Amino acid sequence: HMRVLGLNGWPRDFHDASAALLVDGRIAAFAEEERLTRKKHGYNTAPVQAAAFCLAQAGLTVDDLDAVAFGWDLPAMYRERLGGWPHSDSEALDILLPRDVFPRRTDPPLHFVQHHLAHAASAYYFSGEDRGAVLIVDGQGEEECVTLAHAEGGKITVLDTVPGAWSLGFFYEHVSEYTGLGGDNPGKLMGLAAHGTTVDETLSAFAFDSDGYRLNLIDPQARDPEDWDEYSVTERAWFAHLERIYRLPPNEFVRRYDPAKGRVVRDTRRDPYEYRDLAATAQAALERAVFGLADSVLARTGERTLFVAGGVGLNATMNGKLLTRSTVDKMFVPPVASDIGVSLGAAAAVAVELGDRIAPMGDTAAWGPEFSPDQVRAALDRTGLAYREPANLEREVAALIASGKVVGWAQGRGEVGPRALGQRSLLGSAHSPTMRDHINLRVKDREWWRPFAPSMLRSVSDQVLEVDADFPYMIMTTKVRAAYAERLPSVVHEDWSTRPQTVTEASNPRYHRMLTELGDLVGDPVCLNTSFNDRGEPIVSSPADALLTFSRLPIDALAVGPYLVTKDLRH
Ligand SMILES: [Fe+2]
Ligand SMILES: [K+]
Ligand SMILES: [K+]
Repeated sequence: HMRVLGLNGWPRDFHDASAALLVDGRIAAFAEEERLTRKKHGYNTAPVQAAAFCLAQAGLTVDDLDAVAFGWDLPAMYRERLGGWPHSDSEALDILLPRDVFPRRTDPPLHFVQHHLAHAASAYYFSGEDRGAVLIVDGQGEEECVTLAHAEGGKITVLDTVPGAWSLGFFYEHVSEYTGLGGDNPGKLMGLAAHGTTVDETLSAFAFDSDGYRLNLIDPQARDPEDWDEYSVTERAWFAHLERIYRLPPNEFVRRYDPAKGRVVRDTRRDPYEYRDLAATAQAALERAVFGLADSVLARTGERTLFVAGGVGLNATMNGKLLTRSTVDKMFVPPVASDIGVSLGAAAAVAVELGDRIAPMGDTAAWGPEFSPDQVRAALDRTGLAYREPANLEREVAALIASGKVVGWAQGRGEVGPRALGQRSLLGSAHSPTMRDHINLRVKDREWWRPFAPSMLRSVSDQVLEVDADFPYMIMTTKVRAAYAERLPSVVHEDWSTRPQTVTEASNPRYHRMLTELGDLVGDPVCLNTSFNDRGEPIVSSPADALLTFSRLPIDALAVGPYLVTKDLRH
């Protein structure tokens, strides 16, 4: 047995803390720190809770680990940007895996994996493809924002990189911040982009070419001498530039006491929807730049399978377009394309180096904690709420969804990555022309313009989608076929695009069974599946998380383990 615990997250200026445990090339456990701490983005912390979960899940201690792997070359970052790496491996381990939580007789071997290699490994080794072109499009690794590489024979070989100051990831975040959506919410910008019109996709900054892009706006070697990434420098250049060329200045954040909430709340001075043309233009710029990069690495490596990772790899809209490009035959993008994935990627790189073969992710991201009926019942008993244990939970949930009710669904192992995939989901009718507004406005109290996406049986996706492939992660858009382009108004855009999850019976028997039951009711084993949370918290993880969220949102029912809780509608 090779047992490799991969980590991301550090107490200093870090985000997306996570931990992943590989046992014999298989993912035994994987969690994001935020889901456990309830603090979004897992900022400024070693993945203490995630790693503790991984070990508990696998019945291991640190002494059982062959290696600890970290998904950045942190010593290099310290030496380059901070004047030196002051920690011995043991001191680094004490910080990554504090001894009060992680008792140990001795130190496991500690590996620092170069950040983009970790990203790349998170795609390649888990894709189930033996070779392909690697495109890493990121905020920034230690120094580069882009890496082009060749994956083959179990090896990843870098062909080229692009320096941090030219980051497409930072660019997009800066635009997202500029619009008031926030640099921490690039996914919103992508959603907003669909509502805008693109004027000039260069934004008077990019020049596009067949291999990617240039950004003459910024010295490619520019560097923040007072930090260890170029975010601040790129932020300043982009904000100054955008204000010059775009009709609207930055959308400012407003902090005011709201007597209705009894607290100071953060709002935006302007409606971000006003910036929709900026959003559309940014999205078009990003796509175009990335098309060039992808074409380039595919041509250079002579592959037709594309692996994408890095934070920009979460741009599902861009991914769908990459997928239809004449230069691409197959694509794999892991659900953890962002920095949360570099724990797993670092683990894989190390495990591979130690001679293990890495198994394919296989159409599931359900690697987080799960809870037994007794554990769920314990959380239920805390609330004093009445509940039922349906003889056929999946059937009853199907009928609730069919009738236009919104159902919390907390089952099995929590998914990893930012998408709910039927382990921690809010479910609703894909067929309802009012469900979208209901969930945006009534349920999650958020922006009317946010899109929703469908889960569907893999066994019907051939008929529903124009492409007969697995879409296990909702990380890639595609188009529905004519026969379904009007049946599914809550989850299919005007232009027939959608960002689906396909579900196999093996990946998730209960969800699969539920979708099946729903199919007998509404014709199509397809439902709306959105994240189980709202805007203020990470996706719920524990049964207590689910009950808490259930109780503060006008959700109709909660299916948590074998139990069904419905809204206390008695007066
Ligand atoms: Fe990254
Ligand atoms: K294609
Ligand atoms: K009730």
